[PDB]
Amino acid sequence: HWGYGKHNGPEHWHKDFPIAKGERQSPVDIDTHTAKYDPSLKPLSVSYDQATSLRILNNGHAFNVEFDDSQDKAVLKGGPLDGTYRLIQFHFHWGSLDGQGSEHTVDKKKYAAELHLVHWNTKYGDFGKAVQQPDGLAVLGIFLKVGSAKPGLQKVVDVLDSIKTKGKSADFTNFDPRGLLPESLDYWTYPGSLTTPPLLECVTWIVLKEPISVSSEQVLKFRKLNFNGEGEPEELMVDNWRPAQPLKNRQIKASFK
Ligand SMILES: [Zn+2]
Repeated sequence: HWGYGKHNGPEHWHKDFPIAKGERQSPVDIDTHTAKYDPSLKPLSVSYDQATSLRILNNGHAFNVEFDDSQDKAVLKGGPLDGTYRLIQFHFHWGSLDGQGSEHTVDKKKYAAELHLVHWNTKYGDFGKAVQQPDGLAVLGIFLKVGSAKPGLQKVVDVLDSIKTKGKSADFTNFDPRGLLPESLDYWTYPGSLTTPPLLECVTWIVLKEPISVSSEQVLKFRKLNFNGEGEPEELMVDNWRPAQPLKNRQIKASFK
């Protein structure tokens, strides 16, 4: 029964998931004045030309857009990674107000929201096996600021009314995640964790430096979702972000000078 409230939010998660106080927790603050440029880092390869979305789902904590990951179709490679990671889903974290919502922060700056594109290492065969490995997942994180609309987001925005409450899902085919990417693939990278329970330390994080812009109208539609199920007291799905966790014995490495 974890969530984002007073009584079940991030500060409580350690009770059911003790790794919440582990050595490689996410998100973190990205200090741009101490992250070092790493010339050994490679350009990120994002190959989403054959990505096939299936469906969108409200899970009571965010919504997930899902992909058919049965074929080698939508993959992330290069960057800091060895081998090939397959896209399984994306989701967002966002705020009640534009001044908060991101999980990672940049010199303590909070963005209005953050997109996570989740990929599993094909060497482990499926997602469930991958999350048991320190190099099992690669998550591409992209900041959202409020300004111009993102045309490529509008298809997601316009299905949310059909998945208002926890447990509702809808068919969601042919969505192109390339429409959610900024121009630059410059990134920061570090080893960390899932940012929701079970908080497993299985993620190579790749956080893009350039945010995308979405409109106030687009974010407002996110904020009309509900954490609760149909026929339960209404609690708006807002502030579904975990705050920055201690960096501990990690370095954040920059792909760019
Ligand atoms: Zn996430």
